[PDB]
Amino acid sequence: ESVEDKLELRRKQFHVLLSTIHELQQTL
Amino acid sequence: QRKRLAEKYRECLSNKEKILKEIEVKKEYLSSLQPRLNSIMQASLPVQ
Repeated sequence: ESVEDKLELRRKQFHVLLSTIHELQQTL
Repeated sequence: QRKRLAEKYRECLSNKEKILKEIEVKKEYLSSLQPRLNSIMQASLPVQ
């Protein structure tokens, strides 16, 4: 459960980074 | 005194030209780092 929570946190961080890259591509 | 005032005006014009060159360098650095960050994000998304 701890490993799954860490993997879900890494997946949410990667999704937040992809959303920030999409917002930067939309703003520029 | 007029020659010293002309030299001070030339130094002020050189400082203004250096400030304009720094502003142009910052604008070109932002314009280059925008596509550089886009390429870095496109490279990071394949690794992700």
